[PDB]
Amino acid sequence: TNLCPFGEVFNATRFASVYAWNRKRISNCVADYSVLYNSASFSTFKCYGVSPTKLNDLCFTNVYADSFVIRGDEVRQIAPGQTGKIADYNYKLPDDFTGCVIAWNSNNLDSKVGGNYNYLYRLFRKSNLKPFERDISTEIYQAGSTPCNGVEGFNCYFPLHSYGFQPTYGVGYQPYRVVVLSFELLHAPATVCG
Amino acid sequence: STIEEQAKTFLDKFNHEAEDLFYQSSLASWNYNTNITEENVQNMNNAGDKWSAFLKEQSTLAQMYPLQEIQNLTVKLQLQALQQNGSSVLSEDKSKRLNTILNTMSTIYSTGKVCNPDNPQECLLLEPGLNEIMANSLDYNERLWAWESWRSEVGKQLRPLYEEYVVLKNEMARANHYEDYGDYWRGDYEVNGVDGYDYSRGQLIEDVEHTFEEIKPLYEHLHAYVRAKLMNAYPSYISPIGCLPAHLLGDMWGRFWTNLYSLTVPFGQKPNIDVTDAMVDQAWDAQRIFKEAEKFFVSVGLPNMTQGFWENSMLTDPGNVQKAVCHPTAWDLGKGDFRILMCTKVTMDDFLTAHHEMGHIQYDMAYAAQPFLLRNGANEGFHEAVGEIMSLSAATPKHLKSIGLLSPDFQEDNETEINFLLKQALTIVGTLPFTYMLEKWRWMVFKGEIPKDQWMKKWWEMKREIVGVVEPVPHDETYCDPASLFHVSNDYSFIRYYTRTLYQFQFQEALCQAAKHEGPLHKCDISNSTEAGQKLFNMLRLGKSEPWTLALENVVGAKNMNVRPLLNYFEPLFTWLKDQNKNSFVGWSTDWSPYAD
Ligand SMILES: *[C@@H]1O[C@H](CO)[C@@H](O)[C@H](O)[C@H]1NC(C)=O
Ligand SMILES: *[C@@H]1O[C@H](CO)[C@@H](O)[C@H](O)[C@H]1NC(C)=O
Ligand SMILES: *[C@@H]1O[C@H](CO)[C@@H](O)[C@H](O)[C@H]1NC(C)=O
Ligand SMILES: *[C@@H]1O[C@H](CO)[C@@H](O)[C@H](O)[C@H]1NC(C)=O
Ligand SMILES: *[C@@H]1O[C@H](CO)[C@@H](O)[C@H](O)[C@H]1NC(C)=O
Repeated sequence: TNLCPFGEVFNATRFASVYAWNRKRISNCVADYSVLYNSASFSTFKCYGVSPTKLNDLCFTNVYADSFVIRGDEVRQIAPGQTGKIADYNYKLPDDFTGCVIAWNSNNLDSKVGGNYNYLYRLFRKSNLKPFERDISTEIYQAGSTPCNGVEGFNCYFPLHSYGFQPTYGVGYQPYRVVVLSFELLHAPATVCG
Repeated sequence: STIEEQAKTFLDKFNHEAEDLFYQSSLASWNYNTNITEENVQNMNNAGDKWSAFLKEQSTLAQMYPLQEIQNLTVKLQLQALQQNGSSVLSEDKSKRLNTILNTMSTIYSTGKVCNPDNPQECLLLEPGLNEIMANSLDYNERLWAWESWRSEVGKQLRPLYEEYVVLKNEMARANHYEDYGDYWRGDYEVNGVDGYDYSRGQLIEDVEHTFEEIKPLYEHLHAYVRAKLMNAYPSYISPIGCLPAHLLGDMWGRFWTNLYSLTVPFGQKPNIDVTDAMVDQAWDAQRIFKEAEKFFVSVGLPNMTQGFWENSMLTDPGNVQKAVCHPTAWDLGKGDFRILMCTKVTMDDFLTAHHEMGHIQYDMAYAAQPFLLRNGANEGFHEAVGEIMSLSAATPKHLKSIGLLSPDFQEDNETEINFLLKQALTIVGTLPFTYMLEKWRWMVFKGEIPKDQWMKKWWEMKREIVGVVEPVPHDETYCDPASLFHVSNDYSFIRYYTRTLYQFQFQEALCQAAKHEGPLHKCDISNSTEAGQKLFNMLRLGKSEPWTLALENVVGAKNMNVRPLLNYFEPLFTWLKDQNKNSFVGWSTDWSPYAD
């Protein structure tokens, strides 16, 4: 009966960086995606599997809302069947995706002259991520054969690097806040619909 | 595990470092360039030193990667450009000696000044004093005085300085397995490791001498015509067979000949084409000029300027409140920021310079996808060529009428087109002998093919044999008259202008032939023909991730610099000069002198 809390997640004031993409669970509520679809504020709105209208009158067991910030160009990499730094090392979308992808420009807040260095992304990794796996480690990267034991240097690299967000960036480099939704159906009753 | 993947990882870190640091440096330099104060100088110099120190440290750290162990030619090109330590290889005392002599020469040239024997307190920097003196004053003695005075004041100073600089730079080049500094510069065109597209550094010299040999007739007839006109202007000074005295070349050295136009225009009663009045009478301002050039570039299918350019750039002089040194420049601040810095005075010349700089901006927008080290021209000459072709394609009378900015009934005729082509050939065809002569002299100097105490003796020789120039005053070995120039004194490569000029007309003719234009090449316009647009974009989007010969054949279908498009473009002018020259001797003797008569 009570409304789903899309408010506190969709436009709060501080999003989590991509490598620690903030996940939130949605259940036991009624959802109204119509304001979302007709908002016309998001400069990127795409998804795969359900119609933006029909999803309003459908019932699901649990919903998951991932949220983070990325660069402009790289927003395309959030899609089943892409590859790249965000799809390789930082986030994974399974090709059997079920949710939706919402992306809106964020040059409003997330950037400030002198560079906003609070947003990070994982630049190197030994292997590519699995679907919906999040890695927060920061162990120095063994680029060579000699182990490093936690030191920066030749063939020993730091695995996190900071987005140099500024307000004077092109459209492909101004930040972009992104929310990705997924639904799942199980044996239990579908407590999420409206 | 291997060397390839590890160099991959390393460069993948070096990018996301150098991008940020280069943004900081370039943004600080921009803030300085629009608002000249002390604190901006501070921020700019600190950020620039930080960036340069990062670059040096990264070069040193990168030389630990074995080059020949690399196959993927992108990684090999980036590693080659990065690992070249350069001046960082000398002994530190020698490095400080280099910086010392460089700063002395640069500052001496940037502040040197001259005045007549009558008022030792009323005197001028070259710009704009000696500039306008050589540019508009028609007094023979005045111009000769300016000539000898500027050739004596900075020349004798930098002469031994330039000797020492040549020595130290030869050492710097030989340190990194480059036979001399000339070869170091030529190492920009060098291409290896690609079958059917390799290019050796001496192959460049061969090609340049070749192309100049074929251009020689056009320039010789141009010089004959101009000598005839100047004899009609200064008969008591020029020989009907002797070379042209340099101090009449509409400039202190003759980099261009533009200022001779009014002095040599054939049909001096013809109203020249100029839309200045037509521009102002329609309330044309900065925003309008640049919107028009942007609409041009959209016409041929290239993408249009992102909003950042309209918001951030400086199109209009910032009044008298704050000052800026607005030589018209285009800035790629990286990370998707493009700007233009220009004090646009509403004229025609500026309506062309706007197209030129916006073409630079288009070329930079094209290859924002290539990794950092490749975000540049394919060679040191593609940028200015891609710039110039747009200006010459949008300066045509047909295009001018197309935007209504010209009276639709202005009638093209032989007279106006000969005037237009003479303007062009005085701008472009005049500068090629000068560029080639100077670069060849500097190469020969660096190769040790000349004793030092003989430099000047050889220098004016080549002009006497190439550019038809003769000095009105005997200059001895204490001068270093070439040093009196910007690029000579500031140590810049100078053949990029030759390569720009020739690639310009290759590109222009290929693009027109892609637009199915019928008629003379000069009246061609590329507008509304998306075919030429895509044909050019297929070369733009590469950067330097490919050998320049490959990107050149992607457009002109040739594999080398080739003059034939130039001669094609100038054919009507060449015929007209052949008619006009039947009454004058073409060529020059090498013994006639203005001072030893
Ligand atoms: C949150 O506020 C922003 C800014 O007005 C708006 O774009 C967005 O649509 C809002 N969220 C929802 C769910 O409408
Ligand atoms: C120019 O620089 C000065 C010194 O920092 C600054 O006070 C001024 O605001 C700048 N000009 C503009 C238009 O911001
Ligand atoms: C060379 O490396 C780039 C990425 O740096 C890659 O896209 C390209 O495929 C590589 N070349 C070959 C022949 O695999
Ligand atoms: C560039 O041209 C396209 C043509 O479809 C247009 O949609 C777009 O708005 C133009 N860009 C700008 C910044 O106006
Ligand atoms: C280009 O096409 C537009 C629209 O078709 C037209 O208004 C303009 O005059 C054309 N310009 C040229 C140079 O063909």
